[PDB]
Amino acid sequence: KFEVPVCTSCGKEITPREHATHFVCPNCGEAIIWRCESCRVLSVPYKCPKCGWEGP
Amino acid sequence: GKKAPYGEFAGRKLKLKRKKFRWSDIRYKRRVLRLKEKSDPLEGAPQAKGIVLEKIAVEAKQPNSAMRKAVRVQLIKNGKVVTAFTPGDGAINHIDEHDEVIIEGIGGPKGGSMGDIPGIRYKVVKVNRVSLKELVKGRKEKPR
Amino acid sequence: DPKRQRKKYETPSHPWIKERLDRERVIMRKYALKNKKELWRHETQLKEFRRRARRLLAARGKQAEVERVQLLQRLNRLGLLPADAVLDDVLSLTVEDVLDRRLQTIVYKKGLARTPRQARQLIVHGHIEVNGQIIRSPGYLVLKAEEDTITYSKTSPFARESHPERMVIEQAKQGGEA
Amino acid sequence: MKRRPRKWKKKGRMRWKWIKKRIRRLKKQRRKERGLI
Amino acid sequence: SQRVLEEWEPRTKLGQLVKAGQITDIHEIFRKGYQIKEPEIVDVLLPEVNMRENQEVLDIALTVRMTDSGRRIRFRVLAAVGNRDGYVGLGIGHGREVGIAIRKAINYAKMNIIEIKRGCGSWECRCRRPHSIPFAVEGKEGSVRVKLMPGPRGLGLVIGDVGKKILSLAGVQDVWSQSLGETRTTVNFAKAVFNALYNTNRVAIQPGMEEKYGIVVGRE
Amino acid sequence: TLLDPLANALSHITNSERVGKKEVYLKPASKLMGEVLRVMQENGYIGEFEFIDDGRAGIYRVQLIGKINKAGAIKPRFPVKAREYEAWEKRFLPAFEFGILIVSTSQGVMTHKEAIEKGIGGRLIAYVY
Amino acid sequence: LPKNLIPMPKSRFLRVKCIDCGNEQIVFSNPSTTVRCLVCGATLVEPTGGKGILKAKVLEVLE
RNA sequence: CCGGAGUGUAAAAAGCUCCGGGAAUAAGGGCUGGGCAAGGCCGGUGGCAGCCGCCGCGGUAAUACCGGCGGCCCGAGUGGUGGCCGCUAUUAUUGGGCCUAAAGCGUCCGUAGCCGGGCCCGUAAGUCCCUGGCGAAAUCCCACGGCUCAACCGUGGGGCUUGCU
RNA sequence: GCCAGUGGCGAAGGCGCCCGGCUGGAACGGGUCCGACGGUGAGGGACGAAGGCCAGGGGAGCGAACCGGAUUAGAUACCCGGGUAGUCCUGGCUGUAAAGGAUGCGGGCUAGGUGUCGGGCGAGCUUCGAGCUCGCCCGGUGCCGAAGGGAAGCCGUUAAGCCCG
Ligand SMILES: [Mg+2]
Ligand SMILES: [Mg+2]
Ligand SMILES: [Mg+2]
Ligand SMILES: [Mg+2]
Ligand SMILES: [Mg+2]
Ligand SMILES: [Mg+2]
Ligand SMILES: [Zn+2]
Ligand SMILES: [Zn+2]
Ligand SMILES: [Zn+2]
Repeated sequence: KFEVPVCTSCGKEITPREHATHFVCPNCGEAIIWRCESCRVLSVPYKCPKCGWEGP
Repeated sequence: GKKAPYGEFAGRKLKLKRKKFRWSDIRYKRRVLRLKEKSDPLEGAPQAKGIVLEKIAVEAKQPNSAMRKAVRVQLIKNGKVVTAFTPGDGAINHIDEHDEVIIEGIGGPKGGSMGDIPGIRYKVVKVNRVSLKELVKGRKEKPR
Repeated sequence: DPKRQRKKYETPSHPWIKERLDRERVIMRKYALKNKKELWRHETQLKEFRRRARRLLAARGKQAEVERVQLLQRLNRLGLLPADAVLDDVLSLTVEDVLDRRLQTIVYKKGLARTPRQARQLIVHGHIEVNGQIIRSPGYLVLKAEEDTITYSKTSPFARESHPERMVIEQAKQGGEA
Repeated sequence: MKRRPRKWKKKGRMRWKWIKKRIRRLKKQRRKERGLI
Repeated sequence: SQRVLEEWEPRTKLGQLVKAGQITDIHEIFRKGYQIKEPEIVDVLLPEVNMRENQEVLDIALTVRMTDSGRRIRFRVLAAVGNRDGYVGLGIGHGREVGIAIRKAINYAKMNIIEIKRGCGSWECRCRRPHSIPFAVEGKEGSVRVKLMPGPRGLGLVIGDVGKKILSLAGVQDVWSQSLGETRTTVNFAKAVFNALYNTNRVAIQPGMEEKYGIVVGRE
Repeated sequence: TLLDPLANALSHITNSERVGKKEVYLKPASKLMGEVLRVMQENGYIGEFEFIDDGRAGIYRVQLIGKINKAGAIKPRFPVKAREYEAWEKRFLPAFEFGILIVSTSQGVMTHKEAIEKGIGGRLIAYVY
Repeated sequence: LPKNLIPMPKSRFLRVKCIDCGNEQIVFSNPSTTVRCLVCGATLVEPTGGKGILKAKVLEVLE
């Protein structure tokens, strides 16, 4: 099977047609930040799991 | 707010309020006070027997144009006059005066009137112990 | 306030669903049924099996274990499930399996009748034996152990191999899906 | 009186103030012919 | 599918990838924020959606606009498509003629394709195989409030005809429903069912529940 | 006025989980709130909880992990024998062993699962799924 | 964590000495009464709606 | 089905076993515009007659009345009337609503009632567990047996009785 | 009267010239006291706009009824001229209103932004003013607004959202 991605903030299993986004950690690389729609629209800060760069 | 009594020891007042507003339920009220039985000339029956007093005709509401045939009928169990509609095409001719006739409900939503006939609640079914459907379709001629 | 014997068949919630009608029309022609009543009877048999199985999934021991065992051994005995079976398999079962366990159908099989309609007539006119016993009810559900003992009656002309219709039926020795 | 804003509307109605006044005149006549005449 | 693939030139980044042989699975399509503006993408990666069966027209309404010079009628068409595993989409289309409206509705449906979770979560099957949904779920649109419950195997779809169609296209064979509101509003009923099937994804789980409920996110 | 700190705590958790908060604070702490959180931790719905102490009833700091859909109090604290949990599950949870009903028993505050495997009933006070 | 967790006072107790006797005396910054020196009867803080106005603290401390 | 013999029966009849004759002796009721399965058919009437559970059809081309042909549903039954449950989350504990749709007392005060902050100790009334005695039989579920199977009956297991103790 | 405001006080009704006296309630500040004393409230009570009534006073303006002049096909009205009750005071009764935020009260949670009233704090400026400006806290009162909610309009930390009554 395939894996379902998970937000780095909410940990809540991104859905198919969610206005989500994914991008590598700045200041770390080597880590895919996933970010759900709720988190984006509510300015929920994230934090890279490898590094600790916080970000919006 | 959150509804009335939700407490663990509030069943009394809860029961009470449900009863209070069941009385706002009109079906329950009719059933429990027996209003139909008090105002029904058929006295809680599905059918009734009556004597035809006269043959009449009734105009359909507004958009439809027709003279629905009917009869004023005196019911025997109470001596009460009700008007009954004679389904079929020559039914009013197959029916005569002083004839014994059986009286069903016409259908209709609340045991009431049906269709473009404004104020008629009853059907004729039998005429001198013979079905009006058969009289109308020709079979089973009338005794009297 | 007494017993009042109740029907053992359930009628459908709506009488005029095109899907159900088509499906049932096909089944009734395939299995040569006189009545939707008969079909619904077997459907209701199945439904009751299923409901018991459901309850016993969502049940607890010392009883509801007895009934689990009883359900499974009943269905084994009827030939609807194998002996290594489970409630999951109950829920997998079908009305077609039930109708296949009818006598009419087994006689259309066992190469005895050439047609389910002729099987019906044989049963009803008294030419089929099950374990030596004449049965005239085509809806009789045969047990998996009685199945191999089905035969023409001894007091049946069809038991004489010289009989014309017997000769035709054995001119077409066929079975399988019925 | 108990009243009804529904009745206060005018889509297919007469004005409720005046319906009310009519009702009260009737009631007065009835009260009048009941108790003393 | 090779057939549409030949005729098709992509016009989108996603379509370029699909044509290029990249993103070969609809699961790779979805959970990425991507923008699907191409039923050709969906037909390529999910060819069974091109089929008249696996397509379902659920409602046709003649809607009116008034003008000086009288009435101008439009046709709203609610259609659904799906692979009878776990993919389904729902679309509305408008036209001056029913056929235009239908083809448009089906295109928008393929664009509104979603991916659902299937399983077994009823107290009285526990079969660990994806005939139902794995947990009760709720959806809404308008006044309609659809609550889908997992059912046992062989139950069927205990729901109105619209839900029957959509859930069949999504691969759900067995379900119980409780509904509120005006289900005689087909659009909002359908969208409520659809949104419930998406809320299957919105719901969270623990590690072993996948195995015990038989959870399946697309094909099995 | 204030009634059931437990319900308030659970509703707070629920709303904070909806908005994706990582930590909540539950202000009128109780031994019962603590037991319920002990259970929720053990069944893996929250992360880490610690009792902060003021001069008042005390606070709980509660670190969440995104594994709650609905957490709530069964407020008519319903007596439940050891063979009715099926029904209360069907009322409060979406699938057959999905979430957790928290039960107060004579042998402590437990889940309905542990209560079943102990053959003991009690009073339902909360659900979490 | 900030500004409502463990609501803490903004007021302070503070040590002052009168100008007349010079006795160090603890007081409250937000008094409800005119505070008088225990020895001289001198007003050390005059009350207000909030933070009292301080007389006679030229050598001061706050705890 | 017809006739006959045995058994059956308190006697008889039915049933059962057998003989003989012969596909003979045996299918309707409702519907047919949509709800709702089934007619771009025909003839008649022509806002009349009539149908119509509701929507609605009918005023000269009527798939909606009457009839013929056809077809659909059920079928030894099928329709009509009344009643109860369901539909109805239109009585809402589960599980409804109260700005504008029915609906927040004009506002406040307070009696009963209901709801009630946190810790410790106790009691053990509710609550939970286990166990004793009861809650008739029939009825309900299941299996197994006997009437050809079944229904029915019996054996056994379980449940039911609001429970009380 | 102007000042006079999405201003303030009040349970609501409602409350505007100034001065003095009596008096109610709230906010803020508070390492003050008491120590759950709380919420809601069936029934019950109190307050309660205008109008009306009883009695007694007063009566400028306005003014139901009424009286006249016009208008109009008519005009039991709208317009004009007058005018009784009434509007004011005292003491009582009445106890109704689109008495409306058409939104019962309490408590907890769920982004905020921008005003404004009051108190407080901290800074800066000052004509050194019970002054001005900025920020922060509390409490009020408004607009906007993401998420969210809803049939929608619209609501949206002053919820019509989630929860506890
Ligand atoms: Mg019809
Ligand atoms: Mg009603
Ligand atoms: Mg309602
Ligand atoms: Mg209203
Ligand atoms: Mg018994
Ligand atoms: Mg707005
Ligand atoms: Zn997130
Ligand atoms: Zn990084
Ligand atoms: Zn001094």
